[PDB]
Amino acid sequence: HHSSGLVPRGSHMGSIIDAAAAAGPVVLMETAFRKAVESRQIPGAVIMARDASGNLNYTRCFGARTVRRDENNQLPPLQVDTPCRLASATKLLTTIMVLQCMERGLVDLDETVDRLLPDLSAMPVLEGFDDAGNARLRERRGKITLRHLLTHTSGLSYVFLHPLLREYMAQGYLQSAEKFGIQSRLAPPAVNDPGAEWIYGTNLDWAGKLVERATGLDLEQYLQENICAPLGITDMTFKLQQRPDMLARRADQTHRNSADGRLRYDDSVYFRADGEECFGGQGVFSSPGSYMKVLHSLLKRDGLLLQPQTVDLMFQPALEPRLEEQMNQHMDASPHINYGGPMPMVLRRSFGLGGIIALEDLDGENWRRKGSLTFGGGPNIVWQIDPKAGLCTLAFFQLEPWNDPVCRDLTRTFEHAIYAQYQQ
Ligand SMILES: C[C@H]1C=C2C=C[C@H](C)[C@H](CC[C@@H](O)C[C@@H](O)CC(=O)O)[C@H]2[C@@H](O)C1
Ligand SMILES: C[C@H]1C=C2C=C[C@H](C)[C@H](CC[C@@H](O)C[C@@H](O)CC(=O)O)[C@H]2[C@@H](O)C1
Repeated sequence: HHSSGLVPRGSHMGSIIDAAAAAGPVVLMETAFRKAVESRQIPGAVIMARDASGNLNYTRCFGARTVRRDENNQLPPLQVDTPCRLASATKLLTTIMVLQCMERGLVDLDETVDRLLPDLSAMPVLEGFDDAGNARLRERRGKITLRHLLTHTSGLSYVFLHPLLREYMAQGYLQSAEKFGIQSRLAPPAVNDPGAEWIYGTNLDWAGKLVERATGLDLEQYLQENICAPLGITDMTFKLQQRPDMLARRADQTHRNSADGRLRYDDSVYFRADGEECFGGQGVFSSPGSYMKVLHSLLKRDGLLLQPQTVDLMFQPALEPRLEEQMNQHMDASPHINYGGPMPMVLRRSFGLGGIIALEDLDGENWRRKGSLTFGGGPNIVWQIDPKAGLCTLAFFQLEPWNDPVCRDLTRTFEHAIYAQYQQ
C-alpha cells in the first residue's frame, strides 16, 4: 500500500493510466498543432478563446513567428503579444469606429456619402469595355450610403478580385495609383450600383476616410483614442514603422509555395512600408492578444467600445432577401475564394455590420450557432463571435495564401474542440 509521508500516486502502469484520464478534445487538438509545427506544415499559430463569464480564457502559442533564423541561429517564437499583420481583420476595427461616429451623432448610417465623401460620389461605374477596347464608364444610379459601405453593397470591388478591374490595371489606368509598393484603395472605380449586389471591396477604406473627415482626426489617432485606450491596448497601430519596439518583435510573413507545399519567407511590402494614408480595410498591425481584447469586449457587451444595443446591430442580418440570396449563390459558387474560412462551404449566410452572419447552426449543437459573426484576414487569420454559444475565438496565423487547407483544418479542429468542452 501507500508510502509514508508521500502523496498517494500511481505506483504501476495500470494505476498511472487510470490516474491520468483519457485525452479530451482540447488536449488532442493541441497535439495536432504541435505536429503541424514539427512536420513544418505551418511556421506557427496562436489560438485564443474567451467566454463572457471569465470561466474560459484560453491562449495557446505554437511554433515560430517566421522561417528566418535569428542572430543566434534560432527561430523565435510566435507569442500572444507578437506584432502581426491583421490585413482584412482590420475591417472589424474600422466598422467599430464608424459605429462610434454614429453613436456620437456625427453620421447617420443611411445618410448618403455625398457630404463627407464627395470624391467617392463623383466616381463613375465601370461597365465593360468598348468594341474597340476603350474603358467604358457611366454615372452611378442611386446613392451610396454608409450602410452600403459597411455591408459591401456599394458597388465597389477589389482590383485583384474582379475581372473588369483586373483588366483596368492591365490596360494601365492604375499604374500611378501606388505608393512605396502599396496600391491605393481609393483610386479604382465602382463595378455596380449601390444595392445591386454584395461585392467584397474597398468599402472600409472609404469608410475610414469618412471617419477621418467626420472627426477631424486621422484614423491612427482615432484608433488609439477610441479602440486602444479604453481596452488598455498599447501595440495596435496603422504605423508600424514608427514603433521600433514592435518592429524588433514583429512576425515575418510566410508564404506556402504553390508547387511543393513548402514554407518560404515572404518579403511582404506591408512589413517594410506603412503608406502615408491609413487604409481602414487592411492597414492595422497588432498582436493576437490585443485583437482578442476587441472580440471579448464585443462578446461581453461591456460598453467600452460601443453601447450593447449598437453591438447587437452588428449581428443582425443586413441584406434583404434578394441580396441575401445573391450573396449565398456567389459564396457557394466560390470555394476558391472562401470568404467564410473554416465554415461549411455551403451554408445559409447573411452579412451584418463587420462580417458574415450564420443564419443556421453550423453543426447542430456541436459548433458555431445561428447568429454568429465572423470574418478574417489574408494571412489565414479567422475570428468569430458567437453570442448564443457564449464564446468568441481567434485563430491567428501569419501564412499566405488565404484559405490554406492545413490552416483551415487546424482552425476547424481548434473550434470544434473548444465548443465540445466549453460551449454553454
Ligand atoms: C480567380 C480569382 C480568385 C482569386 C483567389 C485568390 C486570390 C485573391 C487571387 C488573386 C491574388 C493573388 O495575389 C494570388 C495569385 O498569385 C494566385 C495565383 O494565381 O496563384 C484571386 C484572383 O485570381 C481572381
Ligand atoms: C475574409 C477573407 C476574404 C478574402 C477574399 C478574397 C481574398 C482571398 C482575400 C485575401 C487576399 C490576400 O491574401 C492577398 C492580397 O493582400 C493581395 C493584394 O492585396 O493585392 C481574403 C481576405 O480579405 C479575408
